[PDB]
Parts: sequence; C-alpha cells; structure tokens
Amino acid sequence: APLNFIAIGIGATLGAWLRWVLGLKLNGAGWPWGTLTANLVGGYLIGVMVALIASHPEWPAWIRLAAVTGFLGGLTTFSTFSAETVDMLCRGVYATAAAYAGASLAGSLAMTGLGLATVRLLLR
Amino acid sequence: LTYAPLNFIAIGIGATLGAWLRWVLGLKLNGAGWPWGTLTANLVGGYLIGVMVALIASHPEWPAWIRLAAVTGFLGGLTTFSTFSAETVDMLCRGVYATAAAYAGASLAGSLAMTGLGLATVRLLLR
Amino acid sequence: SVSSVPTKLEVVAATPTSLLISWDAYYDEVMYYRITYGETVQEFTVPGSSSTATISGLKPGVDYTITVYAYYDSYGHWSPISINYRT
Amino acid sequence: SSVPTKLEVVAATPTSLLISWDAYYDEVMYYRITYGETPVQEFTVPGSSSTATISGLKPGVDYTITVYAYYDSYGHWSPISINYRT
Ligand SMILES: [F-]
Ligand SMILES: [F-]
Ligand SMILES: [F-]
Ligand SMILES: [F-]
Ligand code: NA
Repeated sequence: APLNFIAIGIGATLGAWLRWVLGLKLNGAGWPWGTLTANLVGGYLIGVMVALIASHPEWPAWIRLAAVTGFLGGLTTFSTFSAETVDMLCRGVYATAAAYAGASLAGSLAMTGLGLATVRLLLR
Repeated sequence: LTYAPLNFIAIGIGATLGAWLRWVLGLKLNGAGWPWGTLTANLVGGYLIGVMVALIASHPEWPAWIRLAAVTGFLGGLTTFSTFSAETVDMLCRGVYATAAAYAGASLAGSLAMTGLGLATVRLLLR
Repeated sequence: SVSSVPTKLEVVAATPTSLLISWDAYYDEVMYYRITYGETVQEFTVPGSSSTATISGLKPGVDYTITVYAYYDSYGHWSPISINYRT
Repeated sequence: SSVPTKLEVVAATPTSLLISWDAYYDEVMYYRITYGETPVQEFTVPGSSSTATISGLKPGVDYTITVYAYYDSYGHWSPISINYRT
C-alpha cells in the first residue's frame, strides 16, 4: 500500500536525521557515543512501543510501521556499529571492541526490557 | 558543509529506500520461528558498509553527500538494532535462551564477518 | 474496548488425549499465531490466516492452559488470550 | 590518494616534533595519530585542527608517524605516513 511506504519513509527519515545529529554531537574521537546513544534510545523506545501496541490494539498498521519499522528502524543501526567494531579490531584494541559490542548488544537488550517495564508500571 | 540542507535530503532519501528494503525483506523472509528477514537486512547491510568503507577510502574526491546517502542514509535505514533487540527480548521471555543466544551470535558475529568480507572484496578488486 | 488478540478462544471439541481449539480472526494483519499449551510448556505456530489448531499428545483428566499469541510482526505481539480445559 | 595528502614537520625538538598537514574544513571528524619505532602509541586531535605535537621520543631513533583522517566514526581515508630520525 502507498500509505505504508509513506509512513515508513517519513519515520525512517526522521529517525535517520536524529541518529545523524546524535553522531555529530556525541561521537567522540575514542568511542562512538553518538551511535551507542542512538541504539540505546532506540532499544528503549521499541520496548515502550511494543508494550504500547499490546495495550492499544485499536492502533492501525500505519502507526506501527511509522513508529517502529520507520522511526526506530532508522534511528538504530547495525551496519554503523559493525564498521565501528571492525575498525577497533584492525587497530588491535580488542578489549575496546569487546566493550563496545557488549555495551551495544547487552545494553540495548536491557533498555528494551526497561522499555517494557516502564509501560507496565504506568498502566497498573 | 556537513550540516547542510542538501545532506539532510540525501540522508532522508537513502534512509527511506533502506527502510523500504528492510520492510520488504521482512515480509518475504521473516519466518514463524526465525527472523530471517531482519537477519538478512543486517547481514547485507554489514557487507555493504564494508564495501562502502573500502570504496570511500579509494575515492577521497567523492563529495560528502555520497557516503551520507549510502551509509548514513541507505545502510542506516536497511540495518536495525532496535528490531533485533525486540526480537531477541521476545525470545528470552519465551524461554528459548539457546535460540536467543544463537540469534544474537549470528547477528553480531555474522555482521562483523560480512563487514570484513566487504572490506576484503573491494581491496581485492583494487589490486 | 479490545483487550486481547485474538478476542475469543474456545475448545470446540475434545478427545481424552487431544483438543481442537479455535479463535476469532482479527481485522489486522497477523504474520503468525504462536500457541502454547501445558499443565496448569509446549509451543508451535500456525500461519496468520489460520483460525483453528489441533493440540494432541495430552493426558486424560489433566487440566491444561492454552495460550494464543497474535504476532503483527517479528518483534512484537498483542496481548495474548488464555483458556483452561481439562481433557 | 591519502588524507591528509601532505605531512611535514614544521619544528623539531631533541625529544618532540610538531607535524603539520592541510586540514580540510568540516570533512574530518577527528584525526588518529600513531607513532612508534620502525608497541605503537596513539592519540587523537579534533578534526578542525591541523598540526600535532608528538613528544617523548628517543634521540637517534627512527619513528614511523601515521595520520588517520576519520570522516565519521565508522571509517577513515587511506592514511599518510612518514619516517623521521629524531
Ligand atoms: F552501538
Ligand atoms: F549490520
Ligand atoms: F538481526
Ligand atoms: F537497539
Ligand atoms: Na537502522
């Protein structure tokens, strides 16, 4: 459907803009704080959205595609994280690369659980 | 030059195409037991950013809007960490811890390997 | 308003060792349904176009909890619906 | 080919050096500098800044100095290197 392409296109554009600006303002010369922040916030917000969708089954598909598939799908990134991690590996800072992969993966999983829990606390 | 309105358009157009591709890949590949569509999007995006990083290094004369539309835009809309996170968390609450660890391992180790393959593919074709 | 998806879940027919469950199809697009059953766990999946399912291999006189999850996408599902039934 | 394209030493000290290059505006996020005997020490300088002070060198020893221009967090252009006798 054309509405689905428009809802995903608008969200992904806004999410990518936010991720880019976060990189310009936070990415440091040593560690990519902008990329990590984008993934951690996006990981938290998808936990919020998943719990909000289950509590709002009336929400049609275009809200789902614009918010999650679009915005959060554009806000987070796996390729940027992968290239940043490979660049750390070829530099020899293995402990640094392991910390970045651990903070990105285990951190995003925790933020998603926190995103699920914050909605389940404000509804009861 | 970097913070310019043309770069926002280049990123938005790229991110829109990348998100459309990930959405289609999910509709055609995401299975009932394994999210093959999300994994395909992350694996392909991991390989393509290795290709792009190697191409950018060999073409320093390229203007900034090329890498912003391709990497920051397209590949940033094609891959996803939040969708991967929600899928993995849903595996954990189901109790399939071995499946969740395998999905995280295939997404992490798989993306890094495809990125290395992408770098080596272009650097091989440049000799 | 709407709470769980599917909205209704019922055991339409039973056998000492098996059950036939059915649920109301939701207006929205369901990628797949995930069905869990166990003693008050085993899980399997049917495509989103299905509204019935067979649960077999049960023990007679045992009370089971049947839960159906409606996945709108790979990353999330609506609120599940659960019923209890003793074979 | 490489970014920076040119790399020269403007001033020297028995134990330190001041390298210099042509910094391109708004294109480099940060530079990564590596130096060691021909393990390797690293430091970074902002992308807007040219020149970098490399101190703590030993006299009469050859050092390989490499500059990496990171246009973003995920990649850098081809580096430029010089060898220098302190
Ligand atoms: F990250
Ligand atoms: F990736
Ligand atoms: F993935
Ligand atoms: F995430
Ligand atoms: Na993304």
